[PDB]
Amino acid sequence: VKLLESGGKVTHEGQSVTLTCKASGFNFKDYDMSWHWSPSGSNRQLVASISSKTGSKTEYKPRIQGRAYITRNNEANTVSLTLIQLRKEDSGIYYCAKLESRYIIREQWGNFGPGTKLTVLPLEKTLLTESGGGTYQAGKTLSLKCQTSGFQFKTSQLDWYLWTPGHAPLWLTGLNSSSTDATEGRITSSREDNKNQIFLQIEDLGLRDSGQYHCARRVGNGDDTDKLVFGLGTRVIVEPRPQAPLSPSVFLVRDQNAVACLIRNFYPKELHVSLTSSGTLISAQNLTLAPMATGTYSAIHIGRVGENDAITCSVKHLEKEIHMSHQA
Amino acid sequence: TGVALEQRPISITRNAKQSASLNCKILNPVSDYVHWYRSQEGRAPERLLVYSRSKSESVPDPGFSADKVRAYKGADDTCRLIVSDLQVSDSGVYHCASWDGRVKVFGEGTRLIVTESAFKKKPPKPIFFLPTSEEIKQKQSGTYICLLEDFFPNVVKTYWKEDGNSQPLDAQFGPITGGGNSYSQVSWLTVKEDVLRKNLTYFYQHEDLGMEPKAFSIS
Ligand SMILES: *[C@@H]1O[C@H](CO)[C@@H](O[C@@H]2O[C@H](CO)[C@@H](O[C@@H]3O[C@H](CO)[C@@H](O)[C@H](O)[C@@H]3O)[C@H](O)[C@H]2NC(C)=O)[C@H](O)[C@H]1NC(C)=O
Ligand SMILES: *[C@@H]1O[C@H](CO)[C@@H](O)[C@H](O)[C@H]1NC(C)=O
Ligand SMILES: *[C@@H]1O[C@H](CO)[C@@H](O)[C@H](O)[C@H]1NC(C)=O
Repeated sequence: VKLLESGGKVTHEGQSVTLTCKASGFNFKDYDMSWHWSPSGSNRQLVASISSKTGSKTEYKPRIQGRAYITRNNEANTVSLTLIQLRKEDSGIYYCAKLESRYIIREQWGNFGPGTKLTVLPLEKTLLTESGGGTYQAGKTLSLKCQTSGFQFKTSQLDWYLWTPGHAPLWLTGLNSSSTDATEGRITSSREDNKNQIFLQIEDLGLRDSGQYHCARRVGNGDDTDKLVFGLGTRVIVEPRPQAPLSPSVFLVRDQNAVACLIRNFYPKELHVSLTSSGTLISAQNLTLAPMATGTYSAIHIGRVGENDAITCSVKHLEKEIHMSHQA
Repeated sequence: TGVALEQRPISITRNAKQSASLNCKILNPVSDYVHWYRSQEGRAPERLLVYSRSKSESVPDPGFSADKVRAYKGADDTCRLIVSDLQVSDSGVYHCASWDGRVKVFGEGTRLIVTESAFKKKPPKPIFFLPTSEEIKQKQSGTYICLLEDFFPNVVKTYWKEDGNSQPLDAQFGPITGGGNSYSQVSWLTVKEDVLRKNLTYFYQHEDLGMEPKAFSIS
């Protein structure tokens, strides 16, 4: 009639899962129930079967013999639960069936449902915990650290990779079972064999050095099929170093449909910009602030107005005050 | 080094249960293998599969099934990753990678966007701002500004070049702002007096443009 299995989730290797199956529309006591498993599609295999009305004959398959337990709730429910030996290969679609003749043979188990999606993900024994992220002034020295766990640290190859949005992941430096690798000058790496830690040291920090730093471990068979196992990484933002307060240069551009207010070479980064047409604010205006390699900030305030209109860009970046106006 | 990975296009947008194909052109290949790593927001980057060239064999990593991710041969130097029956949980940045001895080289990546919503995919509309004489006077330098507005999806790649130098200039890019079906990005480039009055060119790559970039000539 209507069998609806409801269990399964996204768990990790070495977890527990309990699968339920609501059976509606027939006398639950008389008939026996069972659970099936299919890797991705068809080829359903009988993995568990329970007898009639909280029966006495519950038989498991050698696949889950010692980590399974099937039970039934006579209020329209059947439960199968897998123990903490739950690996990744016993993951897929599980179905719920009900048993349902001399010269006419039928299929022993029937009335399957849509199944339930159980996805067990593998659990990595390689643990990498990056620390040392934050905001740094330019010219300072960055020093990152990784706590490693779950592998032979002494004979392992561990690297530092720089992940920045829109850019290709870039290898900075690393270590192996030998002496310093690319460990001369700005980008440097070291290790502490006692606490199983690897370090990164970048000197004379620049704006280009911002990004997400991951320490990575090379695992595999030693050939080009090896993979890199990454940690969550730690984020590093670089700010301009403190310097003398510099007032900005303001300019005004047009493109017959928009207005760009150009604010160049100011410090600190705190300012207020506003674009006015006739004493009022213009339709749209969004600010974009960015620090230059010269050590100061620049900003652009774009808006849209007509070409035969008056507009005024007002810039307040200290005690000082600046107004740029184009008449009609 | 010398190894170079090229991934076109920069972004792929699909609805659920559809399929997606990602390309990886390898120039000067040292390793016989192409690795496909995935970057998802919040979790560490991990490898999906390793494709063997000359064997045309895709070996997925534990946790990924061959009926979900599988690499093939594209052109005579392209590795083609196909991700089928897309769910929202497939969204991420897919990078191809190759070993070069002890160092591993990655591509800039391809963002896969899988949404349960209908989308429009509109191309960027650029407006430019040329340097003013006042700036060249009181700063001895000119600033070019380009505003890409009202594009979807929110993935664009822009760069500036100088006519004859095959290396993009150092410009400033703002974040990709916007929402829904309209995103925008601003970028500006400041050049000196001795670099002014030299024909510039501006490029931007978007999903709604294909694999070739759109070019703009500036003077
Ligand atoms: C352990 O790490 C060290 C340092 O990374 C490795 O030594 C380095 O190996 C690379 C190649 O694997 C050498 O660079 C090569 O130079 C040639 C000539 O320019 C170039 O054609 C290659 O593409 C490559 O760049 C490098 O000289 C060498 N030494 C360094 C960097 O100090 C070592 O192989 C690693 N493995 C061990 C020791 O088992
Ligand atoms: C400013 O942001 C709004 C957000 O809706 C956008 O519509 C507008 O186009 C942006 N301004 C410009 C000049 O693109
Ligand atoms: C720059 O473009 C102009 C187009 O008016 C052309 O006459 C000039 O030759 C170009 N410059 C160079 C160096 O080719």
